[PDB]
Amino acid sequence: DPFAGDPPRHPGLRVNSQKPFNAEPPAELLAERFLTPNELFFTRNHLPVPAVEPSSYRLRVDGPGGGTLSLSLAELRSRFPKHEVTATLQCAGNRRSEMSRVRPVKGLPWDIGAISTARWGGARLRDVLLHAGFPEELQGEWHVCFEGLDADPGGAPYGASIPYGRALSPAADVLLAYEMNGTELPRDHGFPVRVVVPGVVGARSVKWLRRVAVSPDESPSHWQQNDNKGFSPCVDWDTVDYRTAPAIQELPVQSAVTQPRPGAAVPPGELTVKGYAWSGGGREVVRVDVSLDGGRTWKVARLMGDKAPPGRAWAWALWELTVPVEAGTELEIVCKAVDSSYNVQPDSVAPIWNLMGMLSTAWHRVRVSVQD
Amino acid sequence: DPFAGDPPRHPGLRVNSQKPFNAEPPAELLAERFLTPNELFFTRNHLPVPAVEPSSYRLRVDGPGGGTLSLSLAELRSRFPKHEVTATLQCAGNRRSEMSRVRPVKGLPWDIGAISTARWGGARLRDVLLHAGFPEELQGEWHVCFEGLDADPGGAPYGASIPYGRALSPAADVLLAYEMNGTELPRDHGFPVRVVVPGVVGARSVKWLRRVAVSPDESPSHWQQNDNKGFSPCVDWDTVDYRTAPAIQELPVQSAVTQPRPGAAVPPGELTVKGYAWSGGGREVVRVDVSLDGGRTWKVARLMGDKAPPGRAWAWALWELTVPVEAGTELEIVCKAVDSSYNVQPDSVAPIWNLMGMLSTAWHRVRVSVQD
Ligand SMILES: Nc1nc2c(c(=O)[nH]1)N[C@H]1C(S)=C(S)[C@@H](COP(=O)(O)O)O[C@H]1N2
Ligand SMILES: Nc1nc2c(c(=O)[nH]1)N[C@H]1C(S)=C(S)[C@@H](COP(=O)(O)O)O[C@H]1N2
Ligand SMILES: [Mo]
Ligand SMILES: [Mo]
Repeated sequence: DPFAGDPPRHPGLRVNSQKPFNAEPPAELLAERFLTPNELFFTRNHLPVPAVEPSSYRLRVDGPGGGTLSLSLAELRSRFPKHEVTATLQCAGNRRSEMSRVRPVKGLPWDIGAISTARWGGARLRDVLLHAGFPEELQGEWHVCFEGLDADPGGAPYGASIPYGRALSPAADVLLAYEMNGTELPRDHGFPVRVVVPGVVGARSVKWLRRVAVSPDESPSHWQQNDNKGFSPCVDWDTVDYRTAPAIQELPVQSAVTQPRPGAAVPPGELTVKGYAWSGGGREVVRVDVSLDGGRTWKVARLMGDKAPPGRAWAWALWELTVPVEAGTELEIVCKAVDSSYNVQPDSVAPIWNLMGMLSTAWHRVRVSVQD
Repeated sequence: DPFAGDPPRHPGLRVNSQKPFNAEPPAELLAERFLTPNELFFTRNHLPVPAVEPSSYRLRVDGPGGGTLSLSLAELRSRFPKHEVTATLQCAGNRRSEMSRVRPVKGLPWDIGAISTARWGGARLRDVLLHAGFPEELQGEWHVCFEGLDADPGGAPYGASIPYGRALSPAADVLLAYEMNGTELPRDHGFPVRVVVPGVVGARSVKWLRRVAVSPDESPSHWQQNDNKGFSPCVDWDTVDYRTAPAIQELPVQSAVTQPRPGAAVPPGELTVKGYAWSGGGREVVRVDVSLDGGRTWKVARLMGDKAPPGRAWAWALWELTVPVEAGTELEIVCKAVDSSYNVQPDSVAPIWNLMGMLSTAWHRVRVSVQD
């Protein structure tokens, strides 16, 4: 069994796949803390988890001339000033299950918890590349490609890329992270080194990093080429053409209700509605609207968070709103978020439906009853 | 009459205000050309148009130490390398009239044409500020404030600001423009000098520029403070608090149908649907979906445009789709656009309603009949 060496996990996780391991925290714990504890942080693995001996580990970085820089874990820790970045990772397939209700889709059936937040610590990717000898700026459209130590039966490693400009930008905060919430990277989260790409879909934050290569082209890996792309609702498997859509990098504005849960019976008087909101590209959440009547009338929620510099809001906003609720009524609780570019979420999931269940950001709706 | 000196305009414009002058091109000409001719480019004036004598004109630029740099038009032309940028300007109030159909709103009742595109030419704002002596980077959150030569009865000039980082960024393409579509700036469009801020709401592109000042604060002008801000649909004039919402800078993804027009009767056989799509922040339009049945089923439109570098898609995409249409049927033609961060447009206008009629980006719907 290729998975026998996989690490043990917290028992309260909502697992949608055991082998490879894919799981989200319970929604009732998801937004309980601003920083998601390491044991609860959602896990998305395509493959078996690498078993890495710390001392013999080497990160490979190709130089401008095609030579190779080889970095140990100790060197990565000591040569580069540690930078700490609080960033939310959200999977492209977050809230996929909601799309399946329109029409069955391909992919892991995530509920609202394919998203978590951590304080990451590591070397700036910028500094590692400048140390390798690369300039601040390359002419034309270049990419930094990453390969993981995890590989399929045939030997093809997990791979993804980001634009070179994001990799080199001080403000973009791209890390080669060896620390997560103040402790070393857990195995499930990329021990000993992962890329963290703030404001960008989880897919690009390559775990168990073995190689960094600068290329005039995007990662040729099938996960970069044939996955994590958004198509029109008319597109089906007979007509899909991966060349017609860009690889997801930045994600659009997103929010979900974490409290209460669908189908719950709540006591009369007062109810505290809670959830999360986030947007990609370092765009801050500037408002969250909350409705109890299916989106007919709205109230403005209270936002909790780090006030980050403009364009660098990498972490989610947690939100809450206390409302009066009357015994014997039915409520449909809805939330929608607005970001710093005033992007908004769409009303319904059908018009954003797609065959791969990606980019599920229509308003989250939670129907509950108020008991007598 | 304070407006007696205003310039004459093209007679086919859809004027919503004569004094001050505010008008959009007819929708049937709006997307006819990629570059909107100067005579048709939508015009938004708060005040009378300044009469500027070219030779005595001086642009005032405050230095880091509080001194003043004074630049003539000839100096602006000769001292700084001319840069050309093709950029779409869209007013915050574009498509405001559609919001009024939910509930009356305050503001000029724009239809879909408070948007136009031009090739702008001028000095980079970056170069002008570096020449004034400013560094590449100031610590903290700084702003570049602009004042126009147009002033209200009391003497308060039109004013707006942008973040300092955008002003200094080579990639952001902020111009002090003295040329528009290859000719000098028309009076209605800011003669002799306007700011053009690509990817950002029209409000910040200050016309008839008299002063550029670097400040630790946003523009204190009432147009920056008490206007062009997006609020929750629950907010009314008794409860509005301008401190609770950010000044609009980047705009969200937008699209409209320009052909055919609402209420038209079209011949059977084939119909070519056309329109525009655009998104702020240099985010490219990556797809436009078009429906004929009120948004139940969709087809992918053809996109026409400049393929710009990533993050620098300042110009709109024009789009078209040819479909079969059957005699004696009714169609509701709908378009929605998707940008490079996969932001999308929302289904309906009610949930994005606001008291000032801002940020109207719900799907544009055009009902027509197919004749026999
Ligand atoms: N090497 C490697 N890196 C990877 C993956 C993987 O399978 N292998 N999964 C990616 C995807 S699709 C997501 S959503 C995130 C999930 O990160 P987490 O498990 O730390 O939440 O890791 C990304 N990095
Ligand atoms: N000086 C000055 N600049 C200004 C304005 C103004 O009234 N005065 N209007 C602003 C607004 S709200 C918009 S939408 C754009 C419109 O530019 P246009 O008239 O060239 O289309 O100009 C901006 N710049
Ligand atoms: Mo993912
Ligand atoms: Mo405007």
